[PDB]
Amino acid sequence: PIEYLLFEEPTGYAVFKVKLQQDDIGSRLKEVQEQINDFGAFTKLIELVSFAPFKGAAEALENANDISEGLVSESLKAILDLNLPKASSKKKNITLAISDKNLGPSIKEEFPYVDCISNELAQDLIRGVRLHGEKLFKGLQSGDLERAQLGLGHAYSRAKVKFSVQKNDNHIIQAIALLDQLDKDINTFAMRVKEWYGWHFPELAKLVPDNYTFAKLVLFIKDKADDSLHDLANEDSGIAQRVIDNARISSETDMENVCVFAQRVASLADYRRQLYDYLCEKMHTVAPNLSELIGEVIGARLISHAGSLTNLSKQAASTVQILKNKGRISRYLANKCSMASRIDNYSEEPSNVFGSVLKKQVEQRLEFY
Amino acid sequence: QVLIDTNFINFSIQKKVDIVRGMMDCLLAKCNPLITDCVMAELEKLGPKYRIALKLARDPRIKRLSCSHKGTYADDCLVHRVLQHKCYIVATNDAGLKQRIRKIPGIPLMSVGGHAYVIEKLPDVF
Amino acid sequence: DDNMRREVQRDLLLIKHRAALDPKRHYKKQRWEVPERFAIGTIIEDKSEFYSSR
Amino acid sequence: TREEFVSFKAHYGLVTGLCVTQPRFHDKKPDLKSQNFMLSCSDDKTVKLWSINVDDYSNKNNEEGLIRTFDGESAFQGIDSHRENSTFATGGAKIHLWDVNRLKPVSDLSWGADNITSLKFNQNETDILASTGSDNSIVLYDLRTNSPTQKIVQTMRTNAICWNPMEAFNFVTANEDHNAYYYDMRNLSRSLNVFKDHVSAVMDVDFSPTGDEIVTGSYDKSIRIYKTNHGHSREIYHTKRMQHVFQVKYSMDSKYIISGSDDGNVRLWRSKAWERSNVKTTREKN
Amino acid sequence: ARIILTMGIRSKASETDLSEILPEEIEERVKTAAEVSMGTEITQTDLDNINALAEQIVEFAAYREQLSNYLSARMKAIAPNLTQLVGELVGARLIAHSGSLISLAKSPASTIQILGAEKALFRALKTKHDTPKYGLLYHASLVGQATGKNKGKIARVLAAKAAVSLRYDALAEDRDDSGDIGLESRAKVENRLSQLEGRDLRTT
Amino acid sequence: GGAKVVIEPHRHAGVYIARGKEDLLVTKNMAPGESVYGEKRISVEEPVPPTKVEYRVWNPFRSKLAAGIMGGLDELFIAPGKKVLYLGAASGTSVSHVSDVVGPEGVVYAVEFSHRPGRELISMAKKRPNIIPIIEDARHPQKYRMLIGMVDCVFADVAQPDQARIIALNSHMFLKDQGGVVISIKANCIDSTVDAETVFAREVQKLREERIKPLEQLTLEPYERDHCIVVGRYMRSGLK
Amino acid sequence: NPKAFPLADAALTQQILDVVQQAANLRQLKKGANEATKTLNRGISEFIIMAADCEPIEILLHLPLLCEDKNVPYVFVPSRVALGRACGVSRPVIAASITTNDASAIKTQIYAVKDKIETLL
RNA sequence: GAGUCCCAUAACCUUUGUACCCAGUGAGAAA
RNA sequence: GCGAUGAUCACCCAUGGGUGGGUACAAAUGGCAGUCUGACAAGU
RNA sequence: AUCUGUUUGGUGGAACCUGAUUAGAGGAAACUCAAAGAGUGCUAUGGUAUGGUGACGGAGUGCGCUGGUCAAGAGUGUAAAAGCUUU
Ligand SMILES: [Zn+2]
Repeated sequence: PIEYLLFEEPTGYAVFKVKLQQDDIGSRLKEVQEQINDFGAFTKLIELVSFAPFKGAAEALENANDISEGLVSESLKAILDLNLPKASSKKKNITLAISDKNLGPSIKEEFPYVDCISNELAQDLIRGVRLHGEKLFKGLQSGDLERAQLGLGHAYSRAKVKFSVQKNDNHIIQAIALLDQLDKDINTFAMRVKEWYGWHFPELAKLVPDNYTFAKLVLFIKDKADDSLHDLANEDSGIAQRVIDNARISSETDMENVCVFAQRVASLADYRRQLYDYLCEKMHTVAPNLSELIGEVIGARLISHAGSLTNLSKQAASTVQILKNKGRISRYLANKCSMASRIDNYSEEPSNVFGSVLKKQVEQRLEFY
Repeated sequence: QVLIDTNFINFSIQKKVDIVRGMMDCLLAKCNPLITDCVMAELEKLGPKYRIALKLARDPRIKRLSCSHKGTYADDCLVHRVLQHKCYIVATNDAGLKQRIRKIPGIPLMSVGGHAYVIEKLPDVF
Repeated sequence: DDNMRREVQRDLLLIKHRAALDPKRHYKKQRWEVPERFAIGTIIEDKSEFYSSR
Repeated sequence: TREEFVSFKAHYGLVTGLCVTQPRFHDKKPDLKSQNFMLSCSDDKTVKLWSINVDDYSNKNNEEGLIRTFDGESAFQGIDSHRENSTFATGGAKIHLWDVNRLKPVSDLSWGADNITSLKFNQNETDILASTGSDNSIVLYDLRTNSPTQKIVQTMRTNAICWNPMEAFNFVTANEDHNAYYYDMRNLSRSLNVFKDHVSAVMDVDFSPTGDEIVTGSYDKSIRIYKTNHGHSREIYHTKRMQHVFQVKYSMDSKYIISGSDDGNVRLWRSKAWERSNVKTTREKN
Repeated sequence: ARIILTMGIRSKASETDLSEILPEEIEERVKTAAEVSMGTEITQTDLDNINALAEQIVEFAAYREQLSNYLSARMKAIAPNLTQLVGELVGARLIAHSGSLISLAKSPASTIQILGAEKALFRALKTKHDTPKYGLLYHASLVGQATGKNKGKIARVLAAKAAVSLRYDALAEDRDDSGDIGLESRAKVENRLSQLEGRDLRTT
Repeated sequence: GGAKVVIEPHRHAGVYIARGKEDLLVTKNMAPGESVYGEKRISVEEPVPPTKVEYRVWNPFRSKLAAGIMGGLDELFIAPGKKVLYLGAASGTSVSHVSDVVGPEGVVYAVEFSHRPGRELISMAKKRPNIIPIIEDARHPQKYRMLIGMVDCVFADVAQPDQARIIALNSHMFLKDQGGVVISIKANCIDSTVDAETVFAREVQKLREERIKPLEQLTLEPYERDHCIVVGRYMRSGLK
Repeated sequence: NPKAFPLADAALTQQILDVVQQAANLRQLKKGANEATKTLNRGISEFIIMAADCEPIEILLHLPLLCEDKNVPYVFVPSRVALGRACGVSRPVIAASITTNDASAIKTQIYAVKDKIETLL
């Protein structure tokens, strides 16, 4: 007698009622072993009486950990106390079929009138309801069971390994791989801005060569002016007002358009150095020893070209591409930097002190020469 | 480890050789003798004349394998499981099985000859 | 299509007659007729190791 | 799984009887959800009681064998346990009654000084014993009166008895002229059936738990299943490998038949040969 | 970008809704994927850079569509009959392909037909094969309306009328920037496209 | 290194051969644009313009399953729509190749017990969404019986002496009937007192005792000394 | 569980250090952390010994991940000074590796130590 | 009549300007 | 007051220059490199 | 080149010989008509079919049943116990 069946699953708990017992003595035979594959005969054995779904992925992860380490959770207590009849504790307990021989003791600790069975009969009843799944439940659950399985497997694994998204080096991979892209984008866009303003006067790109400073000053100068007080951010500003007096190049709609283009260049220019500050901060919280040793942008490009903090860590020290005496300080800094990246990757929440010591060692080595 | 068959057991009892002690002083090594379920089926099918042979094959020192096929043809089972794996000595006295086993290479063959066991295709016996 | 088979029709002949390109290479005996669906692709050696397969 | 929980070198001679118990100790409490109990008598003058670790419930988590050793002065030949109240009975040179607490027989219940070859307790009206003695005798005992009740002498020797589990006063004897006899306890002057189709001495008999058919293994190396109202064999099971079937039981499913032969093997059979054990849809069941 | 600027987080998505983005049928899919997902939970210090990138590419597309407005304006003020015939960005990459507007105007209509497909053209001339028929003019809306071999046919008639309108635009002096010659040429191409989409090679 | 190969479909579905002057076992790339363990890649331009899709070289000296494929196995059960339960997903080395052989419509459950390999498994399963990483001991399948349901093939690259019990437990829980059981047996890690043929014969006997019918074994000798792949199917009723 | 987890006790430590000294005499020992990771990614290594008391510990904890990837036994000796002294060099070493060789006169000893540290691990 | 949507919106070569060069090894080094 | 947490390992002058081979980036109204056909077709 | 005549590739397919097949060998079309095979899908669910032929149903009562608690009995144990067992 195997009277009830408890199937745990990511969407919730299910209590089934066993209608017909399968054979005990003929349980290894061919027809008994493939009646759990045929669905038309498995539905003669198993009937669903209850399904308590979870409150969400949080309670799903809680009950996944409790089922994993063999404990009865509160939702288990609720559904078992709803479904199982108040049998005696000394004479003919009610029989629940589980799949976990160390979850059984936790069930009898809470309900002493329940004896729990997980032997081969309960095992193949359980794998019958696992094999059929969504067909037994008659349509009563929200959410596809495999989609909840993907979510619960990823959540369980990240919990079990303590996956932190603060010390997640893919952020600094994508940050520096995007920062190089917008380096060349601000470069080519301000080159075209300088080209389109080159026939308004071709000396602003001679006095003010930096792309952002040129673009922000030409975003507000559109004419002659004189009144050269708020154009110092003043020898270069005085020379620029002198050149505006001696203007020596040649609209309205085109000039409005190149104003929109220079505003685009300014927006790219202050999204860069927001990103740079972000990745220096993320590099201090992800790789503090590397950034103490060779700097945040250099360590960022180092772990980008390595592919991950783990790949830079597990790489050999003689095979690190960092960027005579000048020839062998590269090798010294390489193997100290590999050491620092190993410290920084495999320590769990790192300090800065070993990056400090290795910086002291490499400055002692370079000052020795 | 040595796979026995039925005429090897019958010739062992007819020549008064113990199985594990005859194997040990033939090879000068520690032997594990194996009765497959088809060899055991053949000894049981031999009838009540061979009760002595059947309950000498029932011996805790003789371990026993579990063949998974239909029928009880021990020569087919021994040939298949020896040419699959080449980690077996075949102890037999059937002329046909002796010819099969000594035609497949790398398989030593043991047989009751005289008053003790002999071994042929094992090149390290002394 | 035949329009692309008429562009890669020569190196498929080279792969068919691999065995007589180098006098020291000596492949194992297959026939290798031209497969019905193929694709011509270029090896990306990455930016990790230099100078060896580069 | 067709595999032994445990084996036991129990005695030195033949283990001549064994049965199973739920031992009602009045100091300990029997743990029947994780231990099974079998006791067994042999010709080396011992009855031994063993416990078995059983994986059938997963409630718990253990000192398996030989919890006690009853001791007689002469050999034993049969044993059967009462289905309550800690009691069993052993036949041998004389038939004794025992309980699992005391290390000595409670009572000797022997008709005369003629030995006893077999024993069965009743299954309902559990206090009625029956026994086969080697003077071709079948004796009934009652345990209210703590005494024998009535015996009959037949032509040849009764090898075994089994009581009808559904009729409580009928039993079947299996004896050495090659047939079985269905007897009423209230009138032993006539058998109420004879099951005839064996050709050598019938070694063991057993009832279906439905009480509707019997199984009957004999010294010709074959077993036979009989409908209880007919008197000839409904079915014969044989095998070239099976020799001299000495023990037959009818499993509590009423669907399989366990036979123990004397080459060593214990074999399962279907009681209905053409019947498969899958669950059936209503079209194939109809 | 607009949806991650709107919500940010998955539980935030569970409490918010949106209809101005992601129209009316992907909402249940994003809500179900918000409820069950193999995705982690981000922090605020990198949600801030995610939001900065999202507003960055939103403003990028704003600049894209306003540059397209500028291109449409300069094109319909420089060569407006080509805009009325083949469209703004198609005529724009015609002019940008051939260099100057006068250098495109002094080219025959067959060149304006095959103008984009030079490598196919010159391989199909330097071995004796069949030349292309579409070129850069394949992405005109009229050739989009045609179907079969008559998109080669109206690529030809569209290049002829586009040569007419284009050299009118480049060589006129009393031009009015009003689309008149391009519009009558487009009416000619449209009723020609009608009369060769009305025929059918089946037999009725 | 910058050369050109021709990609050709293998006999096995989902895996390919790149013929050059040395031919390569090759799989499609599920996460295009990066390598996972430093293997080389092949980028084809298949024909809206054509798209650059790419392929990854499967290294038989760093993958027992690739050593089995290119030694010649009559039937892998890892197939392009299937579910594979990888046991002993020791890093993302072979699990990536099994993952993109199985494809976007199939699932690979990568079970591993150590934690730094688990961290690399999760960071690889981000860019390969068809990998469910399960950080748990495979000797107790009940501890993750809630996360996996009804796999089609089990692959076992565990290197423990209780291998056959681990394989049997995971198969009886999650494998379906007549599903695939691919085992990589390492003789020296099972036990080194006996020879390799003795331990392979014992492991095959253990599999058929746990009712997994072996179809095929391969020694995979030029890539690994004293290894084996045993391919069986989970018969569940009637190995006979 | 510490980071340097599968540490050996004193008898296993001295067995390990004796076979390390003999392999260092027989030119079968590659000593040092980056030589050890070089021979580990090359595949010529039978087991790696890390010392569990160097001044950082992640400096050699990079190696258990490599050993796990390639299924190589790894064991933690509790003295870098004694490990260097066994290696036969005049400095402490923090990691060493026994390279594979079949013309090696200590193959039985190396296999016995491999079995002991693998049943430990 | 007629091979572009399969990068003439491209590829390669040449020249001109800008920044560099001409990994493994594995116990020595210094006096 | 060392070290395995790593020692070590193209042409011309009495740190500095002269001359060029490869690397990337960008440019070129530099090159390859040359802008299809030409009178019928559809319907009744 | 009114030199050359080998190779590669296409076209062609005599004689002999070998193998297979034979109301000669095919091909194209489909919201065509039939004959069969394999796999997959679908709650595919009466272990003996509704709560009830006024012979019935509902309400209530009485008997029956379940669980824990307490008390009593009895066994066992013991100096006394305690404890444990009790269809
Ligand atoms: Zn066999």
